[PDB]
Amino acid sequence: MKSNIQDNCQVTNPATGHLFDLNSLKNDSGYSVAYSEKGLIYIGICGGTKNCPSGVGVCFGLTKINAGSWNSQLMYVDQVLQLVYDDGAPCPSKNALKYKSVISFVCTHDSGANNKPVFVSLDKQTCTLYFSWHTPLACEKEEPRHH
Repeated sequence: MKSNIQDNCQVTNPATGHLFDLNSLKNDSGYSVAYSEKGLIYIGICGGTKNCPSGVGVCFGLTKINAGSWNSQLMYVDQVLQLVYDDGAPCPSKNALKYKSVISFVCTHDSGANNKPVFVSLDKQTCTLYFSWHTPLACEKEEPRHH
């Protein structure tokens, strides 16, 4: 029961047993997420990118702020795959936590894509970069218990 937070960038759905994988989104090409103010935030998914440092999962482009350090901690929570890139750079903005990125992987009916990581919200309470990621892999073609 409950999400399988494994460090191999995968999560097995406790409802179906369908293992989820974001390793397919691992490219050094890197990702970007236009930030609301005047920059974007680069993303790497459980792997190294050239657009963000290896060891850095998510990093702002503006002033190069690691918004969440490298993690492969994948979960399946609220029908959404979620990576919590925590313990990033120090956040002196509002609260004194560190930057953390929560990329919420939202099912998209596409075929094995990432589409685009979208910046949905920022949390100034726990300096948490909320990302909306529409990925087909977060979608289950696998039928659940009550289908």
